[PDB]
Amino acid sequence: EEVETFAFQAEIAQLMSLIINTFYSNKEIFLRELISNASDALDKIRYESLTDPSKLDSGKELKIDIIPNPQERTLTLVDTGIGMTKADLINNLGTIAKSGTKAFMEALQAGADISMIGQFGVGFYSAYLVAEKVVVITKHNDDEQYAWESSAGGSFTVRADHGEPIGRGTKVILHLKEDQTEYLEERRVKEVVKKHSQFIGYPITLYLEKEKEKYIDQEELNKTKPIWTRNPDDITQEEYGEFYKSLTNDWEDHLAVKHFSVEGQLEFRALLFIPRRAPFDLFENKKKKNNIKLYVRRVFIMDSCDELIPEYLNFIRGVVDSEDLPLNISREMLQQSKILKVIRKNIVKKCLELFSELAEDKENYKKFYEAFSKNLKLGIHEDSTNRRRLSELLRYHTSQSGDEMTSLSEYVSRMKETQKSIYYITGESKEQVANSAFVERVRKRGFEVVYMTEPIDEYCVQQLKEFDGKSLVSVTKEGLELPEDEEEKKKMEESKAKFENLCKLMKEILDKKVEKVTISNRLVSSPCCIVTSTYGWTANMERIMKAQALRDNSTMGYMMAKKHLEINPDHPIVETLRQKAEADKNDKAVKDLVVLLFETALLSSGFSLEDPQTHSNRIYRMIKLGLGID
Amino acid sequence: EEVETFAFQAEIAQLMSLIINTFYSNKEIFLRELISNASDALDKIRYESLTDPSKLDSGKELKIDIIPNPQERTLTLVDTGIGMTKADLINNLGTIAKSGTKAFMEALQAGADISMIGQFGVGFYSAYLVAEKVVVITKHNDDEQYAWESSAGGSFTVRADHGEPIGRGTKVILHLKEDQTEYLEERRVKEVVKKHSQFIGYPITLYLEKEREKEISKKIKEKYIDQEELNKTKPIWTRNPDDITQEEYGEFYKSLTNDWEDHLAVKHFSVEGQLEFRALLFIPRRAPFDLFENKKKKNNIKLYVRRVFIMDSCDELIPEYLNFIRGVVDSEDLPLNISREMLQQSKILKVIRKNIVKKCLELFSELAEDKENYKKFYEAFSKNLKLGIHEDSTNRRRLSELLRYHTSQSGDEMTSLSEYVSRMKETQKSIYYITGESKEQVANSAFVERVRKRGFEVVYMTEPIDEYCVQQLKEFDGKSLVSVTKEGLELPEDEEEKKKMEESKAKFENLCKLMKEILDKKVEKVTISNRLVSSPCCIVTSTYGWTANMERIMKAQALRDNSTMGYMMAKKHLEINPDHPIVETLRQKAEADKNDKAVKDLVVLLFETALLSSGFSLEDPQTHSNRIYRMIKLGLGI
Amino acid sequence: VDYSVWDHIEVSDDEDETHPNIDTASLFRWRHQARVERMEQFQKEKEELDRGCRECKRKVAECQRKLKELEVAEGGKAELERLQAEAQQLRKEERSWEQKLEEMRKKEKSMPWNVDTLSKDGFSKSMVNTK
Amino acid sequence: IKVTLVFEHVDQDLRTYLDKAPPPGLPAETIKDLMRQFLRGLDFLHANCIVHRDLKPENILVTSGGTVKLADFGLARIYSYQMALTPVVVTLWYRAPEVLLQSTYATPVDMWSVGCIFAEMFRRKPLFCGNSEADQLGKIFDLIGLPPEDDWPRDVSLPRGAFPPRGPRPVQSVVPEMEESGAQLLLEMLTFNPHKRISAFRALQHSYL
Ligand SMILES: Nc1ncnc2c1ncn2[C@@H]1O[C@H](COP(=O)(O)OP(=O)(O)OP(=O)(O)O)[C@@H](O)[C@H]1O
Ligand SMILES: Nc1ncnc2c1ncn2[C@@H]1O[C@H](COP(=O)(O)OP(=O)(O)OP(=O)(O)O)[C@@H](O)[C@H]1O
Ligand SMILES: [Mg+2]
Ligand SMILES: [Mg+2]
Repeated sequence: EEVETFAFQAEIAQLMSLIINTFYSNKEIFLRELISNASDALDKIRYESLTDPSKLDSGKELKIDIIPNPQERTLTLVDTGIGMTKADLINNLGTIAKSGTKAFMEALQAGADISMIGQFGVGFYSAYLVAEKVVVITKHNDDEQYAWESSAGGSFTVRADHGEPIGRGTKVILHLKEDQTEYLEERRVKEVVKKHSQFIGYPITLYLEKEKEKYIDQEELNKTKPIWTRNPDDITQEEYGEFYKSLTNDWEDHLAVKHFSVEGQLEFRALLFIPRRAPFDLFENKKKKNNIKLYVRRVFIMDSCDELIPEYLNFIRGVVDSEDLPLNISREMLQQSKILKVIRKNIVKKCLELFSELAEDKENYKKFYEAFSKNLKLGIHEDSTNRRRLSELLRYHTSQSGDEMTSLSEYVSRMKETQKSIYYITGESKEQVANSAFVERVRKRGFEVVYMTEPIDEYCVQQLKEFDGKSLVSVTKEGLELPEDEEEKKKMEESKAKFENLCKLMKEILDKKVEKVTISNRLVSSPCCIVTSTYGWTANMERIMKAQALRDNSTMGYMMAKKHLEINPDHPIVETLRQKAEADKNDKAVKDLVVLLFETALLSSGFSLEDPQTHSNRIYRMIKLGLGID
Repeated sequence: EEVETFAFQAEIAQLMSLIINTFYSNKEIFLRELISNASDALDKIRYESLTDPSKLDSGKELKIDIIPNPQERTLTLVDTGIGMTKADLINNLGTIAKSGTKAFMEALQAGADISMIGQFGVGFYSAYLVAEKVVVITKHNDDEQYAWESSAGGSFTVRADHGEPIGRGTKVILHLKEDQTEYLEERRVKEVVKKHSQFIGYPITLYLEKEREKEISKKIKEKYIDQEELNKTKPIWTRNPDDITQEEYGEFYKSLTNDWEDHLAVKHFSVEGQLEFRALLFIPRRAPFDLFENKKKKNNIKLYVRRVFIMDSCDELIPEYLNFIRGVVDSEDLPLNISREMLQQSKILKVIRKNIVKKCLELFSELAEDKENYKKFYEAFSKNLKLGIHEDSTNRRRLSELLRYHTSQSGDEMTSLSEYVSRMKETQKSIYYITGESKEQVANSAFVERVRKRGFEVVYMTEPIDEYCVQQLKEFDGKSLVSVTKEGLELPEDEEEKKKMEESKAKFENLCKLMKEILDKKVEKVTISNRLVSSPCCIVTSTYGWTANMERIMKAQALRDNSTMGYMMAKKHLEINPDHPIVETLRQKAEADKNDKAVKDLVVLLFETALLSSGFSLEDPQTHSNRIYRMIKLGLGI
Repeated sequence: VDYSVWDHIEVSDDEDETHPNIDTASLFRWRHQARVERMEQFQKEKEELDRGCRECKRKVAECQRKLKELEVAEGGKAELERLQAEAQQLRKEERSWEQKLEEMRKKEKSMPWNVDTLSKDGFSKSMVNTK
Repeated sequence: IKVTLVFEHVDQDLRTYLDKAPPPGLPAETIKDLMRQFLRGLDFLHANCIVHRDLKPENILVTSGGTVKLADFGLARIYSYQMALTPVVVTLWYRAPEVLLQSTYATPVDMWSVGCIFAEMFRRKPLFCGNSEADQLGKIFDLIGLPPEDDWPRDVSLPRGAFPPRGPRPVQSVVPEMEESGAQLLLEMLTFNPHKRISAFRALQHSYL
């Protein structure tokens, strides 16, 4: 009438060309697809034999055989599966977007322990990405042996086969294109096998014309076995080690291993491994992030750890094998990447749990920490949500410790009943800060400090603003609060007045070298010291940031913290200077001494020296005076 | 046996679901594909009307309009294109892997200047990614108005003219899914079309409910928005370079990226080979604050095909050190895959990259002529240049000529190494340089004292990255580069003065020995060098390993605690100035009593101050200052 | 052939949905909070709707018992008719609570997927290779 | 030798910026940029339904490149560590009337807060300063104008109508270097009635910025 109805059509003449040109990118995957199908058929047999064992009379062995033939430049794949009937060849094999694997699985809705892949029904045609012509020969138990021949030219032919018999299953003959002979190479084949079929449940063999140049049955082609598929409670450590070594190729086994599985809309099993040693290229900027690989039904999909895991955890090796994901028409890519983010979140949670339990094992935790603490610290810097958890894993050297590190919580347990903050000091070395004037008074007060000797600690401590309700404070910054005896406080104020004009004089001398001159009881054995304002870079931060190749120099305008000169009233030098100021505040020699003291302090306080030459020149002059040179 | 012949079959019921469910990952391609089709239809008219003006008797104006309808949860795409016949709806639109663009591909033998976008005959069905139902109403001039209709339920229908005046092109009606209402939002629409229809030859407009003041006129604003602006930026590279001027060209740049200032420099690049393409390369006048934030995905160079955005993978299109050049690469000859989200055969991009790099270097060479702006360029991106030199060994031949440094003769003016070379003394067979923390540091270093006395020019280097550059750049214009901070600084000099130095070595032979003993495990070897003038001595680096500056950088910057390398690289020696008064005295003091600890302590002092002057951090700065304080107390009588 | 089941996954730490003028260090945490609050409010709503349904269910159930008693009562049929109307109202109320619960079911169906709904901790087993 | 990078976080608090900033008359053009940096951020936040009526000057980060970054989105996820004992009691000259009225968070609430901050930026000094919420409004009203109980929100805890009416004081002349267009945008943001204010998008897209 006013409307006509038509079924959708499909121009196979071009559809086919899309399939073998635009649907795929990589071409070596043709083996993946053929092998995948082979394993499906082997599972079909297995299932069927559960109901009728006599179906195995025509073959009791399940395997896949790869036989290259350079003499013809072809590749033969022998699949010992069920095989296809004449009808199946013309109904399934020759039909686009349709597979009997799906149909078989529909039959399996009655109940089965079968895990098959192949919901698209097109993968077969990927063979024409590499091969010029494909011949499929098969023998079903309920039918005769037939040959199926096509070059993908819009048609195919079928004829009963003759000569060599097939017990069951099918053979695929790849008349490889002339420029695709690279796939006849052992190495190339093995490369692809390792790339996409390491965990195929059935044995896959590779036949090579070797010593006598005869086809040698490489049975070990995919000898690696799945572990996460097994029951965790029945798996030994020895077995985990074997897997790990096989996975990573590291002659030394893992430090720790953990199972993880989830159930529901998302379902998967995973193995994560903590290595005993860090890799020499652990932080290489361009290193392929493939420490943890993603599999679906034990088929390699991708290894993009850039999204799958946090960068600070990018050392853990492992395998994630899911049951059902929304894969693209090209199985190389997964749709809805947010899924990977979900998976990531779950991975992180379990890694942190593992670390916690590893921490319980002190003897091995210290080994872990030694090797990977940088990553934990990186996490403090990078991850704003798990920082707290990560902070429990931190370990530092402290005043009351020897060469053994201690946690912040342990520090807290040793805090004084009037102590409200965590005292610490950063620097280049343990000895450096151990001998720093900044911790001398602190030690006199019976306080413990935290020593931070890695350059990355400046980034870490930046985020560690509070721990277990306790604040943190650097002894190198202005405003260091230590126990204040009221009697002392009075004496300090008296001292401030005593050295008031002295400080003013020093400031006049070094007006453009120091922001403020004042006394402070933070010092013990030093006459003075340069401290950093709470705002801006510390001496250590400054030094480190000024060693950054890609740093923007203009950022210093927001980070050049002010310098203040601390004075220690108890030194003979300081007292002498006071007396000398009284004698003559304009005494040049005294002024020169003041400058000397400053530069000496500045340098020894860990700050950049404006001119090492000039400083040393003054020294040389003093040396000459001692020598009587001039 | 008997050979039976069969044609391939296809399970369309499943195939259709594969098209929708598995071919695409990003539903933003929804509008892209719809628009792309519209532009093809418009090109069909252009050609037909070009050769036959009467083709426009039923309409001349060519454009693409998008009208959203929230009250229905539907979208309307108005294609003023050539339209389709009943037969075309049945044959083309209703068939998978069927496209009339190939009809024009073959038909347009005369239409060599016509270029349709893509050719798969599948993309149409991607509408169902977000749409529950699609209706297409069209009227090709050679037929009447029909309404194609389907919900992708295995079939489709065609209805007769319903009276809604459409005499050209087609109306695409999109019934959106309950959960796809985000595409009814102005913002969202603009976000998508901005990334996909940016360079459509025909103008795309939106018809949006105009945000307006309440219609109480008292006040009132216009009811609807005509968003023609979507195509305000036109293709530039498509025009002839010689006919392109900055008055329009610069406007493109500021439109290319949100930057309200003209570019620093540009280079049009035309390739007429197998990989025919054109490209515009732009250099910003200022580097971005995130320039080196390599955690962020790159997007400076974007790849378009037939003026349609495909990729932005700078990782392949350009090398990292050129990751500041922004631009457009446009080719019409590329083998994109079925999703059109990725180019097949990445080897293509490898070739393209090489060609791009070549021209980038040519641009830099062109800039070198404009001293003023070159300076500006150099300063803004000197780090990138230097990174390239470090990494890209192949193009160092060109990159090294772009380097500019301050020297002992040029002072405040930064100059070229080639200029340095052109003014080298007939004995000056090598390039002398020094690295350090800052200009005034190395400018007053003891290392460059004799060098200046010999009339030689010194290249001053101050960045950490400079310290990396010298690890790769070994020679320039046939002459090697020599650091004045390393031992064995063979300056050109009078052999007789060398003899005087050997005589001095004998004079201070015992002194050096003693000092070595004093500084056992502090310095590897104590010796004499005339590179020094005002200083009594100097800590120097070996011919290999890390320099004081290099250690400063590596030990602080590296995140890897490679203590093995630190160990191996930590080398240093002590040179003595035989003419210095202190040194002269030390000799005399050693002669008087080599066991005089006070002298020994003096030597230690000198050593530690020598480390300081050479940039070596002390193992215990506190004890250094303690000694100083002791000397102070001595002078004060304390 | 249908992956629509995964078209609505909400990830609170989705680093691909950020902004130059926003500090994601706290933004991600804001998202977390919002999600939690949404789950809380949702659950409360569901529980209150279920409570109301069950209350009206019991009320009409007791009224139905009483309707039988009033029918039996010698002249209680006058009160029966009054109660029948009241019981119908109680049933209609129950129904509307159920209709609201049906809307809650719809909300569950429309609910974005997250780590608390996509899956549960089916299995976990650590092991340290000590010795 | 391998190559790897690490970057420093920016702690340049707006408050610190303002402490480092120059006297009343802070370059309007610089502020225009900072305004649109802020408002652009808001559009994102409004698109993501981000609720944070507790956002104050100190929750605004000003980077070394002049970029405004927003953080700390409401009390629900902030101050989990040591904080102020008077986060609310402190003079809330940077909180919208709607906060002072004890209602909720909205686009106008957010913008009212920063509107005063924008004026603070020009003055290098808090635009308003009252004691209680009603007193704070008593200072706010002096600039934006005040009506009786006929232009007040429904959800008001303060004695609406007990606020003696008064005129506005041309924001252009009150706030240093406040160009009239900005004075209008600000006055709109400062306007008492939240429905007479301007959205972040509208202000962002205004030619003033
Ligand atoms: N070794 C085999 N034994 C028996 N039948 C096979 C074998 N290999 C392939 N087939 C048949 O080939 C047909 C075509 O399916 P094909 O493998 O192309 O789709 P699929 O690979 O199952 O789906 P996908 O494209 O997702 O891998 C199937 O119906 C299957 O029966
Ligand atoms: N708006 C339109 N106007 C005219 N023809 C159209 C329109 N949309 C679709 N078509 C028909 O669809 C055919 C091809 O469209 P489709 O996009 O599906 O394939 P393609 O554009 O050639 O390449 P791709 O499939 O990658 O988009 C056109 O030749 C035309 O017959
Ligand atoms: Mg298959
Ligand atoms: Mg199209």
